[PDB]
Amino acid sequence: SARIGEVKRETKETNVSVKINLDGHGVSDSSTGIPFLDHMLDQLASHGLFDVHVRATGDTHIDDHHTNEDVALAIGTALLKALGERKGINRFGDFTAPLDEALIHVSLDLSGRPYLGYNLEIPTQRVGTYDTQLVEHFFQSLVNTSGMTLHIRQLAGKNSHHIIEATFKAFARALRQATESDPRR
Amino acid sequence: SARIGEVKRETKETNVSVKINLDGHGVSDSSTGIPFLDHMLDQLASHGLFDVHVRATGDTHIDDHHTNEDVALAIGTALLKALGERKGINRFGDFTAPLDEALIHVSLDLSGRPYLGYNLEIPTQRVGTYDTQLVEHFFQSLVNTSGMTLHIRQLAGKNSHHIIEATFKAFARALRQATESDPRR
Amino acid sequence: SARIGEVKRETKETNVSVKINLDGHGVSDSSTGIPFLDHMLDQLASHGLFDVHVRATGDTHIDDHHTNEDVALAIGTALLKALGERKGINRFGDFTAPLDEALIHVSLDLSGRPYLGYNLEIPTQRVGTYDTQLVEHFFQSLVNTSGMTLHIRQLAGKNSHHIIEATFKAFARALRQATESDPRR
Amino acid sequence: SARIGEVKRETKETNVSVKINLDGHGVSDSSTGIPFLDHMLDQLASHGLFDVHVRATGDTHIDDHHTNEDVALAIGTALLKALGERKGINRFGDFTAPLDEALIHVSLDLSGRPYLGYNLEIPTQRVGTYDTQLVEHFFQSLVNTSGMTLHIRQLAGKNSHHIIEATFKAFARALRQATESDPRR
Amino acid sequence: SARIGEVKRETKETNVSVKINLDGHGVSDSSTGIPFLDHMLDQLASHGLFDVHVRATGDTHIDDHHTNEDVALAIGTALLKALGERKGINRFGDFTAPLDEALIHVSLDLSGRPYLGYNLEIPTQRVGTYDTQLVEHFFQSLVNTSGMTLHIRQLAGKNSHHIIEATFKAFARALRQATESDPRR
Amino acid sequence: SARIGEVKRETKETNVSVKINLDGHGVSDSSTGIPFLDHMLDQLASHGLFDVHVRATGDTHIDDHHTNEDVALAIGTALLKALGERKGINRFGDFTAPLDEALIHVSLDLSGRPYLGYNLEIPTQRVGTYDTQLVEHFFQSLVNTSGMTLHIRQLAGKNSHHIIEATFKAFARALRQATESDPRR
Ligand SMILES: [Mn+2]
Ligand SMILES: [Mn+2]
Ligand SMILES: [Mn+2]
Ligand SMILES: [Mn+2]
Ligand SMILES: [Mn+2]
Ligand SMILES: [Mn+2]
Ligand SMILES: [Mn+2]
Ligand SMILES: [Mn+2]
Ligand SMILES: [Mn+2]
Ligand SMILES: [Mn+2]
Ligand SMILES: [Mn+2]
Ligand SMILES: [Mn+2]
Ligand SMILES: [Mn+2]
Ligand code: NA
Ligand code: NA
Ligand code: NA
Ligand code: NA
Ligand code: NA
Ligand code: NA
Repeated sequence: SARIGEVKRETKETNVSVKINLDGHGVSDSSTGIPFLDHMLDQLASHGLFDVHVRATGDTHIDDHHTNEDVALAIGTALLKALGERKGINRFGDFTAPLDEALIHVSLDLSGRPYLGYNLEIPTQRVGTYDTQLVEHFFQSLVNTSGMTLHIRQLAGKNSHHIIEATFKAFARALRQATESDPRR
Repeated sequence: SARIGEVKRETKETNVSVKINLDGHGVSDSSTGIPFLDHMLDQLASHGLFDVHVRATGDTHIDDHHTNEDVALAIGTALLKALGERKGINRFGDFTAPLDEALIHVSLDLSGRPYLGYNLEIPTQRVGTYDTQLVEHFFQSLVNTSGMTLHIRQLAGKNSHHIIEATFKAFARALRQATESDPRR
Repeated sequence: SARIGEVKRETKETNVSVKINLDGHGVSDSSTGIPFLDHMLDQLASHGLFDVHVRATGDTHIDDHHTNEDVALAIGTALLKALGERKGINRFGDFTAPLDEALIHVSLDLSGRPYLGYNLEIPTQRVGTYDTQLVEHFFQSLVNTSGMTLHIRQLAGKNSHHIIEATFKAFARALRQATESDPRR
Repeated sequence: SARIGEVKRETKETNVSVKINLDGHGVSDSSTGIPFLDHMLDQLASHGLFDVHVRATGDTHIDDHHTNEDVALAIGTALLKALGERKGINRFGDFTAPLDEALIHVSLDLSGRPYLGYNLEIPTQRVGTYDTQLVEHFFQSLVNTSGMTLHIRQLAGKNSHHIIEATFKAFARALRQATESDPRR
Repeated sequence: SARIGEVKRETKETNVSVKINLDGHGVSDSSTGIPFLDHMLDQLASHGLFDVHVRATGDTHIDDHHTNEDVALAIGTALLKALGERKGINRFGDFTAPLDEALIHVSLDLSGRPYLGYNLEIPTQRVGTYDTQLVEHFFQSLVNTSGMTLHIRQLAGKNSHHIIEATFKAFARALRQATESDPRR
Repeated sequence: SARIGEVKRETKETNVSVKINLDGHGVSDSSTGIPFLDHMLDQLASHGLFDVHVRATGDTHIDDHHTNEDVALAIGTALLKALGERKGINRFGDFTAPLDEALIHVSLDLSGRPYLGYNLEIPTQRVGTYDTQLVEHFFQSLVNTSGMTLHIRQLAGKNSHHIIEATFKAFARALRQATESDPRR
């Protein structure tokens, strides 16, 4: 039976609905009001073979910060719920993905202890309309509600969109690994 | 009886109305034409337990500078009027507020001698559409019309929205302390 | 009615029982198998006016690490439970406590978002038999389950016991402030 | 019943009489033969809400050193006497006070163990006729007879009169906090 | 017989009309499609007492560059035409203007030989939607068609809007002096 | 006819009377209890062609600080009063004055927004009995009550009396310029 986590979260600032299938086929269906984040969430589905359904509405006239954070928090919680008792899984994931000149190493453990190690150096302040400080906030928030240990290490990269997208490819692949069944467990 | 200060400031550039209640319940009612400043004025009301009413429009087609300044000047005057003869109050306020990784120490004295000490280092140029140079200008202008001695010291912080918002939290709580009754005066 | 949180948690490594009263009288009843940690828990009770009850049976023949961690995790959860809906509280706490030459500033927010900022430099590796690396882990683990934003800043200090104990005094006092009723809320 | 400490002390060099009320109304009555010190003692009364009565005569034809020291020693003893058994008090005090561009953080504990941490950098040698080295000596001597743990930290300042006066404001306010009743003890 | 210069110039990128009266009363009537430039041209009128009429229709969907340049070229030519044979004028101008923290020294000679000396350091990339690289280009183009020797020296300044606007105030006042009659010539 | 501003102000520390005529003939009538300040106020009258009447008494046995500050505050208020609506004036003033080896550039704007930029480096602590820190405090306090934008820049100088006196000559001549009628307004 497919492992599915669903979360509805309403704050003063944002309304968020998430549904994630750990055992999906890469179905991407994300609409957050933040086009660059939607693009990254599509990468998450396609490279992780998760089914990702996200809806958010919020106060983007202020900036994208509150929406970014609330989506990430909800996603972490959805992952936690989908994982259930975590029986018979690999638990650890490790992958290095390129995107042209960018190269990003992600290592993670579905440990129940939140930690983010992050060293990206994104050389521009905006990719499209997306504030590049929000990348770290997205992963930190996801970590805090999922309880995962996550290390994100930039090995190479110059183009901001390549650095971020390569990070999502590596994260998706590492998370696929961690959530898959270990054949000897 | 509640201490309420009301100010109309009209310049070539901006039309401003402010009403502040020092003895409020955190009623937030601010519309400046600058969404991020509206968000910070909400934080002022919420964290300081002030009632804050602001209406402004101006030449935002140029940039946010003139409106940001005229709003700040009028708030400073409003505070001055609300304080009246300052009988029986703490006068001094001192608070350090975190917001995640950010940590800001604000110390103030309702002295009648304007001074701004400010050392924030905001690492991005825009939060949403808000020019981060305007944060210092907001506090300088407020100080100049209120006659407040104000020091703002950045102890930690990386996210620009966090640093600015922690500053308003700390300022609001320090100002609440300073405007409150001293039980021995 | 007093705000009391109780946690019983057993792992492969440790068997822990914690009960904390936020509205206590400083009743101290901590026995962890780690004498220096018991001394610090006593400081928490006495300086915070919490009633603190801790029992732990752990694998200290290996080292104190698993016991220290499991105690801290359970305390964080106990605090979370005791706080309930967090209605009407100060929420923020800020205190700087000396102990002779040592001086430690603690600032915290009962935010629901875990974060530890810690900069202690403890110049010796052992205080009695207690590994001084475990101080940071204690606070990190406590933050992670309580969901608090916590900043610990060393302003002065040379004696390791003084540095660590001053940190617990300042923490206890900042947490007492945060958990107390705000008379205007 | 008001907590009052009285000291008479005669040395080869000076004759000093001190009376301090911890529970006063800011009555300032200091005549030491050192006008700048009188001015600082007035600040201590007004900002601390102590009643301060001081008389000293001595060998100021030599310099102000012996008088300054003997006044400080007597005040320390007077505080210790007034404190009595220290039942039910806050014991710790912490305050940061501005005076224009100056900003001074004082932290203290009524511990019974004397310690002075002092880092003021006063950039002129005389304020009026008062030797600026005597500021440190005043606080050191006070600490030695009171048994106080006292930390004085300069955060900002350029004007010598401002730096010293802000220190006395912050000290008076921290000391008031420490000597006041803790409502839960 | 006011000295009036008029230029109508159309390129494949822009269509521009400028009319300047050296002997004006500050009448400001500038619409370029670049709101910040219009604000600066208003400053030129107000502080210089020129009558300034500008209209431009340009390709601002690309960026403000071609419009900014073509407006500046046309203003330079209009000044040249207005000056005519330059009989009896001061010819040199020199003014230092503050705007809050900003302080800008402008020195010019209506010499017939184009030169721009410019050392502004504008610390942000955008003021509103206005690219701050365009300030130097405005003055360079103006110099090139007018044939003036112009030095712009930043003595102080932190806020980009203040730096640029002070530059325009100082330029306008220096140009007013240079274009005015020398009573002895 | 003549623009005259009068201010009487008494505090616990000082008693001050100021009368200034902006349209004077350099009548000098200053007695502050601080002989070097008297001499500088004489320079203000003679170089500015202001009529300057000042009387002050106060606690100079403590030091000259309170007197210096209260005189400057009163002067600033008196200038503000005398200026009235500020109709038809130059508003800006700019002058560089030598005194032997000293050279001081003063630039100011009668703007309504207080700002002091000050970089004097006065190499001795006392000129006669006058504490050289008081020069800066004089100008800061004057700016604060007058609402002027004032920049004081040391270009050269070694002798402390010369540096200070040149500053007052330049300030006086700049203020004369700013307060004089613009013949085209
Ligand atoms: Mn956030
Ligand atoms: Mn892409
Ligand atoms: Mn401005
Ligand atoms: Mn926010
Ligand atoms: Mn282990
Ligand atoms: Mn561990
Ligand atoms: Mn101990
Ligand atoms: Mn001695
Ligand atoms: Mn004083
Ligand atoms: Mn082009
Ligand atoms: Mn070009
Ligand atoms: Mn402007
Ligand atoms: Mn002062
Ligand atoms: Na398996
Ligand atoms: Na009161
Ligand atoms: Na409450
Ligand atoms: Na008590
Ligand atoms: Na002429
Ligand atoms: Na005029």
